[PDB]
Amino acid sequence: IVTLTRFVKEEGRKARGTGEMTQLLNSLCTAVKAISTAVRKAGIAHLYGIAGSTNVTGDQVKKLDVLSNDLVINVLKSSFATCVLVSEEDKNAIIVEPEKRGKYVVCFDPLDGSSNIDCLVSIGTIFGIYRKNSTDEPSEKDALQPGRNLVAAGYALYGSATMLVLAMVNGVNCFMLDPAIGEFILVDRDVKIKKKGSIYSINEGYAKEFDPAITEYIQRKKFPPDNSAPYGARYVGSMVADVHRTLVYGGIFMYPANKKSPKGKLRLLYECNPMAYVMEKAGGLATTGKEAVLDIVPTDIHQRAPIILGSPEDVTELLEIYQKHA
Amino acid sequence: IVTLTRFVKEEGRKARGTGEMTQLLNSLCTAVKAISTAVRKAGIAHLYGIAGSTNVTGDQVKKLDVLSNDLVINVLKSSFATCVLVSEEDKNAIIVEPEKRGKYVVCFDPLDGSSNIDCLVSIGTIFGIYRKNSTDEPSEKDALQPGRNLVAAGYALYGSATMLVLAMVNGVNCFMLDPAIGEFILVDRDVKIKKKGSIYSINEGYAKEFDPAITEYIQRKKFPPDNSAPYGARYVGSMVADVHRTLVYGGIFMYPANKKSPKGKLRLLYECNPMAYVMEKAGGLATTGKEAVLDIVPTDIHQRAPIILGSPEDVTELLEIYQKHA
Amino acid sequence: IVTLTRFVKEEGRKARGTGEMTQLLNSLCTAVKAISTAVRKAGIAHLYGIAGSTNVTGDQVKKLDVLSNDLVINVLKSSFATCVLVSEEDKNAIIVEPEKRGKYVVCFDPLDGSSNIDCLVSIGTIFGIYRKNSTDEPSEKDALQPGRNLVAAGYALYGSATMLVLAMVNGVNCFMLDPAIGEFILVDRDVKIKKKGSIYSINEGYAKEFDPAITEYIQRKKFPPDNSAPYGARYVGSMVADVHRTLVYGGIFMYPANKKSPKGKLRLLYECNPMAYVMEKAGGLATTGKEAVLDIVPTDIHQRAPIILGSPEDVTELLEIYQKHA
Amino acid sequence: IVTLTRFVKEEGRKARGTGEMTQLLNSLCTAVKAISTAVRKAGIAHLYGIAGSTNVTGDQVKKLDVLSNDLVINVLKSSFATCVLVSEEDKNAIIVEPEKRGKYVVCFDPLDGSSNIDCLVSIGTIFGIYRKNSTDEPSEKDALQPGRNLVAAGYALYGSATMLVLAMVNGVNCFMLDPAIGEFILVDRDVKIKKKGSIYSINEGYAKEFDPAITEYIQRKKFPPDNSAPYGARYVGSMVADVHRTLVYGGIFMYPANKKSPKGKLRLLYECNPMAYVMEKAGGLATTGKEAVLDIVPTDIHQRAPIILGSPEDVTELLEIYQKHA
Ligand SMILES: Nc1ncnc2c1ncn2[C@@H]1O[C@H](COP(=O)(O)O)[C@@H](O)[C@H]1O
Ligand SMILES: Nc1ncnc2c1ncn2[C@@H]1O[C@H](COP(=O)(O)O)[C@@H](O)[C@H]1O
Ligand SMILES: Nc1ncnc2c1ncn2[C@@H]1O[C@H](COP(=O)(O)O)[C@@H](O)[C@H]1O
Ligand SMILES: Nc1ncnc2c1ncn2[C@@H]1O[C@H](COP(=O)(O)O)[C@@H](O)[C@H]1O
Ligand SMILES: O=P(O)(O)OC[C@H]1O[C@](O)(CO)[C@@H](O)[C@@H]1O
Ligand SMILES: O=P(O)(O)OC[C@H]1O[C@](O)(CO)[C@@H](O)[C@@H]1O
Ligand SMILES: O=P(O)(O)OC[C@H]1O[C@](O)(CO)[C@@H](O)[C@@H]1O
Ligand SMILES: O=P(O)(O)OC[C@H]1O[C@](O)(CO)[C@@H](O)[C@@H]1O
Ligand SMILES: [Mg+2]
Ligand SMILES: [Mg+2]
Ligand SMILES: [Mg+2]
Ligand SMILES: [Mg+2]
Ligand SMILES: [Mg+2]
Ligand SMILES: [Mg+2]
Ligand SMILES: [Mg+2]
Ligand SMILES: [Mg+2]
Ligand SMILES: [Mg+2]
Ligand SMILES: [Mg+2]
Ligand SMILES: [Mg+2]
Ligand SMILES: [Mg+2]
Repeated sequence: IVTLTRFVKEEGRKARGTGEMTQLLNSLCTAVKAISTAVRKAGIAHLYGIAGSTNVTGDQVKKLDVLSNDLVINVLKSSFATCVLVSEEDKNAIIVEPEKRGKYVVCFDPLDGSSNIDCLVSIGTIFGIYRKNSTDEPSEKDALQPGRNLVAAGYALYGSATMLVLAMVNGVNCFMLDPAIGEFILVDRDVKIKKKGSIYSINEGYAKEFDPAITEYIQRKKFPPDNSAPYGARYVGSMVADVHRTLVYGGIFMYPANKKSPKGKLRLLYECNPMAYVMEKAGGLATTGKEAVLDIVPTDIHQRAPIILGSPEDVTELLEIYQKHA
Repeated sequence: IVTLTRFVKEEGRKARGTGEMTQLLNSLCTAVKAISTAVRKAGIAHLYGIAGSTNVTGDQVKKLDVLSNDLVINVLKSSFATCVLVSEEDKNAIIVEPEKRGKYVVCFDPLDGSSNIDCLVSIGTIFGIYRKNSTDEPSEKDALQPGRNLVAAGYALYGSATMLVLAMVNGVNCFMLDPAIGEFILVDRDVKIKKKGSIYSINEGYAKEFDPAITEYIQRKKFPPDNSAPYGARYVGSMVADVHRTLVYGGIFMYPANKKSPKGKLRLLYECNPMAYVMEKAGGLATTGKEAVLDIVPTDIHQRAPIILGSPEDVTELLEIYQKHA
Repeated sequence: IVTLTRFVKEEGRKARGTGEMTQLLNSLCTAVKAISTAVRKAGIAHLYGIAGSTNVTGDQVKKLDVLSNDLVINVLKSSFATCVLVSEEDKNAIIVEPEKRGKYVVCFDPLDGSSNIDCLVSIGTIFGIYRKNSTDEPSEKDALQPGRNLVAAGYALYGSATMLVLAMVNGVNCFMLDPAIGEFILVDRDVKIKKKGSIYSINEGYAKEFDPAITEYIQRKKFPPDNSAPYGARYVGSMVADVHRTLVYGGIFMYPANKKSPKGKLRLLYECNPMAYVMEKAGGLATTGKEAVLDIVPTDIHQRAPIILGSPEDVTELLEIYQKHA
Repeated sequence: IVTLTRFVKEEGRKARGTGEMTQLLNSLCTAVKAISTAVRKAGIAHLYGIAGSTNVTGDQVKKLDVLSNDLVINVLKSSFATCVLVSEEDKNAIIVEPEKRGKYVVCFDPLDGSSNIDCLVSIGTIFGIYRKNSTDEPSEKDALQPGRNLVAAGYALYGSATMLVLAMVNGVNCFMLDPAIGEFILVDRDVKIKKKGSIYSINEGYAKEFDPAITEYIQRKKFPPDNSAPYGARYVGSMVADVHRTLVYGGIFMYPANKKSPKGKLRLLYECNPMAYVMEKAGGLATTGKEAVLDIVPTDIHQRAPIILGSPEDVTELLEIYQKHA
């Protein structure tokens, strides 16, 4: 019955919004559809395999990384709502030219999941939207804000279906793409994560490098102290994919710092922050183990951060272990 | 350039085949396309949520389980090539009626991945094809054969793309579905798995129940004895999904027996056997830890079995640990 | 390169428009896509065959007539831009409720071509947009304006491809629907009709009822006075279809009054007016034979009118014959 | 419920056929789907506009003409059922190479409707299938047979929907393409044309060149002798399109010889013959005005012929006028 487009427009009314934010969200979706479609046939269009350059964070980049980076920059440019872009794949910040310039700042991972592209596992797109407070000209700085300033955030999952997850001050709603008429249809409204769950998601290959808090916690998941049944384990290897299962199943997801990565591996602007926002707006929690992720003031558009999120009873348990070892 | 249909037909020539096996493979694909399509929009068509009955193996069944079971039975019936069907969801064997009866025996998991349906993670279809040796009437027995008698086997993956993996005596080929013209297009011909890999896939929540061989092996993956870097870890929760990554990445996949499941959890006819066939035809190995899976003579259409597969240097390593503890 | 959505938005800028007119045009397209899709498979979804009621103009109505009437009313309602609707299929005017009310008046033939639905010949949608001048409450009257007040007009053709033809004060542009990503892509910008053409389109079965001007004109088409080759003849039976060929080929289209239909058969609000607007904005002409169609002040939302349009040298020729017989 | 593929296979059984004819029909459909898809987006893929060469019959050829010619030759080649091809666009006959050679002879208009390509009006594909009687090597001669030897014939219509019309000795059935799963679904089984109808289809621009029989007949359509209401008139300009409306509506279609075209304009092998077969198998009639079309022995693969077909009471009426003037 309800399309995204109806929903967003109506929300926009309720908010009295002028319309900038709404064209912006519509430009984005269209971008997502464009990607879903490329993605569902990459091999036939021979989009697997690398393009060439490595990237600021040392990521080998491949043709899909680029193709989807471009659609997006380009669709945001032409939205006429954004003055500053931030891309996984882009070394410095993109300052939109004046004629198309607006007052929104959008950070994004055009394609998360690089590992799983070739083996056809779920992939996605991550984005965050901040509003330019400042009055100086639109420099890079304007994209250095703590997540708590996010006005909107979400991700697209290209899993067994394509889905858009969007979250704003009100709450979280899930829309699915009808491949048939090319429109997103709302399927879940105002979702909330379970208070406690059954699954722990973490890459255990790093067992060697984990700190003693994570180590203990994992142990506690596998040998419950109280005899309850033990937690099940899932790690896909795509954040968007693991985070999503966690939103709708409950449980907890983990990419904490390690001996060799004091700040963990995920990127704070365009990975960590959006997900923690979503998680919190759904009734989730999202910490580094020492601080809430949204409260970190960024000093590099490309910086990394530890991320632990999901059901709040589950997250809490780890935080207490963390303090214990303090 | 090359469609499935061209390929199969040509193979059929090279084989001098009469044509039964080829209509059979074509009936199947069509079934897969039918499913992919339902699947990419289940939520819009409201196919998430359960149907009602539990199943012989105690599986909660849900609407997609059924919808895809039916398309398939029905498309195989009408292939005119099969005399005996075996379904995850079907209590006893389906004996095809004479008028449509043929000489092939097909076992199948219409939908593997039940956990991940609601969270939109990759799902698939598994199948095996045996040829009826016997001359008695077509009873259930005829589907009790060791995998080594498989004439064809494979799976469909509904991941970020839909893909058909088919394997016959010659070798393994991968085809992808062009959503646009509704035909499968061959993308990889005569694939082979790497001899040794970087990833171990297993549900570690069972850490408590593993035997001492698996335990040691996991330990050896996380703390290499020789200082090489440690293996990475992936478990999606969909066999088809994990097995596929393993075929194209190398590495190893594991659902071994545990303290509470002496024979492991995966089903030998319609899960274990096809995958081990594929794996071996690709240059893989597939054991219970004590015997090759294909060599087990089945005595129940619905029986379970331990399954360890993937790169042969990787599989070997575990077998030696297994013998060690012998 | 350019989507509809980019185009319209940009036009809207150039026009300084507040945004109402632009959400309105976007709501409409979406409606068109919805229809194209139903239409390309009506038979499979069993949309051929009648619904039940006859209609104000005595039209037998059938399931597609309804299905597309509804999508449209509903998508216009929710546009939040329109206060008064006019439907082929609707007896009296639809007054939008206040909460969704806007300042646009849209008349429309949800589905033109009824004859050719069952035989799968081209069908289309016609629409006109007027802006409410008045300050009284939004009654029906507000949709009684001469075409010259149209702020926008066009049609969708579901021919061998789906196409959107839109025309505003600037000129005419053609967009095509990419079935694949579900977006309209501009293919022809700022089109203009040829000054004189080779084709006459008219239903000659009415030969008996034509007046002496049309009769003479047809004769002159078949036996040129100057020996030039004779004009070719096309009548599909779908106005949208015939009018479109005429825009891009040149020539002339005819549904003039007859002995038994003093005012011809096509409906002025939602058929005649949009087409004449398009035609004129493309450099065409559009007369009853006695007056320009756009200049007629309507007194019934459902009234009929003669319509002759196309290349201006061609139209002129008939007008002179018309005056001759004056 | 029923797909083409089920239908054809079953028919094939009833016929005891070996299977050649059935792979052949399946190869063809696939070709049709390929075309429908190109066609529904030609403009976006920029397939409008000419390729270059003129053709044996003096036809300006354009990119779609070629693209669809190729898919088809190629898909028939690889069917392994055909030894001799005949193309609108091909100067001499295509003799299939031995390795792929079979025993069927297929004549075809890869794309009928050239006029209406640019204006997006309905277009189609026409084909005829003959079986090679002869024992000499497969030369061109083998495609010179009277239509009565056709074992199968039909056309694809890319109208507001794509449809396959197939006719064999049994009768005629209509299938529609589900754009969504890419399979043809049977919608009308064993169709029959009305005995008498309301519509005459002919290009009246040739009024000057018609003979006295056609002239009188048209006159009789416009001024009934008995006062019945007069017939309506439709000519789209695409044979496939006009012929189809005639099959399902009744009436009559006309491209008779004229003063300047003693043998009319349509091509006997790949246009005239298939349509007359269909028409007759549906309970239709199909004459030149002097002889049945199917009974003409062809002497040039590219020859032309007059064609008059449709409801038998309607066709008869003209034949009597023809004899009258004898
Ligand atoms: N479509 C919308 N959905 C939710 N909030 C909106 C929308 N449009 C405007 N707003 C609210 O109004 C603010 C400014 O939007 P804008 O009017 O484009 O500047 C945003 O930060 C939103 O919180
Ligand atoms: N399309 C095909 N692809 C591969 N092998 C085939 C094919 N058709 C027939 N064969 C071989 O011939 C055997 C019998 O097939 P059939 O002729 O249908 O009984 C199969 O076990 C295949 O090994
Ligand atoms: N997207 C647009 N395209 C063309 N003209 C527009 C557009 N938006 C606004 N306008 C012009 O501004 C007028 C009022 O539009 P609105 O601002 O919605 O009331 C219309 O009559 C148009 O002529
Ligand atoms: N699928 C089919 N549908 C209708 N007739 C068929 C079919 N297959 C075979 N036949 C009949 O058998 C003849 C030879 O076909 P084949 O067995 O391929 O040589 C044809 O002329 C048909 O009349
Ligand atoms: O393989 P690793 O080191 O566990 O990291 C995987 C992570 O990296 C990412 O590809 C982002 O770079 C995520 O999608 C995923 O969660
Ligand atoms: O959650 P578990 O117990 O690890 O089992 C998951 C397995 O079960 C299955 O759903 C098959 O029943 C597989 O797809 C998957 O590998
Ligand atoms: O069959 P007639 O009387 O010529 O009218 C056909 C016309 O009627 C319509 O269906 C509109 O009612 C047009 O699409 C078409 O041009
Ligand atoms: O424009 P004409 O001379 O009437 O011929 C149109 C005919 O030519 C064709 O394009 C075939 O060449 C047919 O589709 C159509 O019926
Ligand atoms: Mg990267
Ligand atoms: Mg990325
Ligand atoms: Mg990423
Ligand atoms: Mg189950
Ligand atoms: Mg299953
Ligand atoms: Mg399973
Ligand atoms: Mg009507
Ligand atoms: Mg209508
Ligand atoms: Mg109409
Ligand atoms: Mg030609
Ligand atoms: Mg042609
Ligand atoms: Mg033709």
